[PDB]
Amino acid sequence: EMEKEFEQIDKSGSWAAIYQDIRHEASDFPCRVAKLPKNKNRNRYRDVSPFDHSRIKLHQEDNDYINASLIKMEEAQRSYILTQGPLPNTCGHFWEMVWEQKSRGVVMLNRVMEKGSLKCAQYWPQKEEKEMIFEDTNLKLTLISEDIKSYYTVRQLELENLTTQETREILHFHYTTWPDFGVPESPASFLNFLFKVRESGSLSPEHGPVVVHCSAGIGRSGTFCLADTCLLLMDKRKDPSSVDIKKVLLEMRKFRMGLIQTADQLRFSYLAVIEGAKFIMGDSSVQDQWKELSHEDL
Ligand SMILES: O=C(O)C(=O)Nc1ccc(C[C@@H](c2nc3ccccc3o2)S(=O)(=O)Nc2ccc(F)cc2)cc1
Repeated sequence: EMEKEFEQIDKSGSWAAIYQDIRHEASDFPCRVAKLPKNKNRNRYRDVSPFDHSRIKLHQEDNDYINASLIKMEEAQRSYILTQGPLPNTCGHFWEMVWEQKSRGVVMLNRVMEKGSLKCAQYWPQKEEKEMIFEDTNLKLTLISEDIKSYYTVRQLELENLTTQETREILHFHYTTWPDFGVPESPASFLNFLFKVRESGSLSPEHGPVVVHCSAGIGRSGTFCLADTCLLLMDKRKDPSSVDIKKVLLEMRKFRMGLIQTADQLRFSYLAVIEGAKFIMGDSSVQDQWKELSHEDL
């Protein structure tokens, strides 16, 4: 039990310090490409960059940069692409990357407007009849349906490569109630949503890595990937005792900087893992209780 560890860290009020040690221990690799001057206007934040070694390269000879990273969790045998919320000029790049990388699911953890600021471009069509064409990457996107729920929406989209005319279905999971630099309202609303993503098949190895983003692709994206991988590792071994959360977070930060932005987000990660563990160890009925506690209807 990371449970014991959780009570001791709480009991002695020391998340700030435990989170600070992750920060000082975390990895540091270069981001030369992200920092090229031709890429300035492809980055949302000056100080949030993909390492060169783990960046996703677009397949066009023009300029292959995008602010995204392949988090390849070897032992857990899942991968995720974490990326900033796209920008008015980089939405073509975004869906280029989804196409080239054979992603089936995009997980969006932020709202387009937060705290009065435009934190993400409006990169998917809000109405079936108003589809989008990205001239630059020669792709078309169209909203097929949506299922709107109290704190999250699930869209089904169709992505077409206009060159070849092949079409794919992309599922879009939008958590709408998670403040920037914040935590979800409970472990339950969080897990209910993670489980809906899992249940979609989007995270299968038959598919490319799921794309996860928030505004910068590190705080909230961090939090969600970390819990998913920890659950998964615990699931693989059917052994809570042997998942070390901080060390998994450190493994993740080898592929992208800054994953998990606050001590509270770290603490929440733990709660979410501890809570999810129940389902993974065979109490199936905990899933239904999360649907209830989360209040996904009205
Ligand atoms: O959508 C999200 O959930 C999200 O993750 N958002 C988000 C993340 C990071 C930042 C920027 C900050 C930052 N950028 C870093 C890059 C790597 C790791 C952490 C980072 O935090 S900062 O650099 O501007 N602040 C700072 C830098 C240095 C200091 F000494 C104090 C303070 C802004 C929004």
